[PDB]
Amino acid sequence: ITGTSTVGVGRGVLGDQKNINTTYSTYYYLQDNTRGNGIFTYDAKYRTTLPGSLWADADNQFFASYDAPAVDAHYYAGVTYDYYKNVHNRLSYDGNNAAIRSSVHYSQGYNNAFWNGSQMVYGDGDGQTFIPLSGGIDVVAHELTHAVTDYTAGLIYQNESGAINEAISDIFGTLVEFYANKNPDWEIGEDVYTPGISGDSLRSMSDPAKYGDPDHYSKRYTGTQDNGGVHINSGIINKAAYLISQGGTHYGVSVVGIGRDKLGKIFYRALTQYLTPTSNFSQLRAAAVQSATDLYGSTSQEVASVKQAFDAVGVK
Ligand SMILES: CC[C@H](C)CNC(=O)[C@H](CC(C)C)NP(=O)(O)CNC(=O)OCc1ccccc1
Ligand SMILES: [Ca+2]
Ligand SMILES: [Ca+2]
Ligand SMILES: [Ca+2]
Ligand SMILES: [Ca+2]
Ligand SMILES: [Zn+2]
Repeated sequence: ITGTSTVGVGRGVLGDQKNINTTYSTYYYLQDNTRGNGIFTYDAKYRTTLPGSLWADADNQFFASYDAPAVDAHYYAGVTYDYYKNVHNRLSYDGNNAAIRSSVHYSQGYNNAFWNGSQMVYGDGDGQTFIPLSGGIDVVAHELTHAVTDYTAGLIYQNESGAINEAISDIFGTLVEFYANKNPDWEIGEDVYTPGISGDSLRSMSDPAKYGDPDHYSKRYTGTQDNGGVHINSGIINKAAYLISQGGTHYGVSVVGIGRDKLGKIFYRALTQYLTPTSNFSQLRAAAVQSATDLYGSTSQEVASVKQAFDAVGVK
């Protein structure tokens, strides 16, 4: 909407206060004009029609319980935008400052979040498996990263390409979490998963097997559930990424860590220059090796570490 840029204040899902960029025209709207062609957050009002209505508020204060998922979807979309722009020189998900749209309060008791081809969508959870999912910065960045993937590599959402698609979202979700630097970790969704259970998470990148996800190609799922295991086999690539960054010895194979920033550069380049819609795990290894070669040189530690990590997870 046309209006003037304003700064509201509110509380997120976890009870933390933050400032949010809004737009004033009669109401204060969750419309951040400070980034690209805007970040827009919508109320789906417990229904499944999308996007719903652009979030309107009378006083620019967002401290109601109902406001919390909107505050976080809006704010964490901003952090994710900043990560891609500042770290990778990428302007929004399409590289041309496309407007970023999110809807919260999607459906009832909805234990998921997704990119629907055009926008991000967040359930509130059922209060048992999840609380409102936009409360996780890794979750928000995971969703926006699906848009990035769809505009770039275009990895088909099934089987190996789909597991790469998933891992890319977990990797960048995690790198954005580290970028914001509030309780960062290599776990996925810990801030919004299972409020009655401390210390767990939806997935682990550092040890995928702790939740039954494979950490080696020989343990990959080959059935038809979950689009051929896209949220399961992602563990193999998540583990490789974790090893590239942090190092470790895994099934007897030692990997020298090169740090998060270099992991991000290598995978961003692979995603945007080398991967295609049908890339499999072996082709991802080749893409990562070539990306590291471009960035650091064929004889570099970075290239050697990429090879070690994929060796460790059984991907040749
Ligand atoms: C394995 C269970 C979990 C909840 C699956 N969902 C997830 O891992 C994450 C959310 C996490 C980060 C909290 N959501 P996601 O974006 O991967 C859900 N994906 C999914 O809905 O795709 C299916 C889809 C939807 C719309 C258009 C085309 C395809
Ligand atoms: Ca208000
Ligand atoms: Ca965390
Ligand atoms: Ca996390
Ligand atoms: Ca929990
Ligand atoms: Zn996903």
